[PDB]
Amino acid sequence: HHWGYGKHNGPEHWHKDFPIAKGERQSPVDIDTHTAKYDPSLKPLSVSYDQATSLRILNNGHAFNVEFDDAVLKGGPLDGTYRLIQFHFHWGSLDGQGSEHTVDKKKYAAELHLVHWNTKYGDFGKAVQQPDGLAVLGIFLKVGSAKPGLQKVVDVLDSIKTKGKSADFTNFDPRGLLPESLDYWTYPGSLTTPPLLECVTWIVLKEPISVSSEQVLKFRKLNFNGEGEPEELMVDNWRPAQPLKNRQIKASFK
Ligand SMILES: COc1cccc(CN2CCc3cc(OS(N)(=O)=O)c(OC)cc3C2)c1
Ligand SMILES: [Zn+2]
Ligand SMILES: [Zn+2]
Repeated sequence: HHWGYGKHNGPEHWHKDFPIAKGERQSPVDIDTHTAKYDPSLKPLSVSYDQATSLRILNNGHAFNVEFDDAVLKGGPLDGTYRLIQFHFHWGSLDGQGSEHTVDKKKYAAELHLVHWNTKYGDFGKAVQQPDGLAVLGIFLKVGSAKPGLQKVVDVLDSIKTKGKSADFTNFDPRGLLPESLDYWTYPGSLTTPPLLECVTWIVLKEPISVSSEQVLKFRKLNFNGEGEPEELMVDNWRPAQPLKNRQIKASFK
């Protein structure tokens, strides 16, 4: 019985193996624009991805991720430097849902997560045990014009349809996944999948990227299951918004 997104192993069940699921700084959250506070101490985000070295893409039975040779994220709300280790997405069974964070309860079609670990901890495994161990950059996807920087990703999905499948994915530039503006919201939170560790500074961009219906449809062709098994379509791999508790969401923009 391995965690998943289904009726019998989904987000409502996770707390039984991972009690921190009911913790004080869980993610994602709804971003309420009536209450999110502008904060002048917040610097512009520094995204330095020109030296990013992608390695492979893998269907892990939950999502797909692109792994990097650990590119740096710094500035913004962060002290010191964070290394890019991987990215992945969460998405829906229809365009009207799929994101993890929401904005005034609005769900986007998907959400991109660029995962970075704090270099002061030496490696990812040590970083996740610290409250400031990770910085995840979250970017909403809406349906509109195609995002050319995403094309390499969606085109490769046919070759990694089922759990365990991987493909070479060298020379992918994550800079092609960013919107124009780096205006952001930020709050202290957690990983949104088991083990749900409370080790993340969340940085969620205000501006969504536009992807085409054709592109996002390709996400929905992936399988949760392995080859030669009952077909379980990979859709709705998102955790709902969690209690904000005693936290404050700050905005970098007025
Ligand atoms: C330990 O080195 C790794 C290198 C590449 C991929 C991984 C797997 N892991 C990294 C961090 C992470 C973190 C995640 O939490 S999230 N949604 O970004 O808050 C996650 O949920 C979908 C998945 C993963 C995948 C580990
Ligand atoms: Zn798994
Ligand atoms: Zn994620």
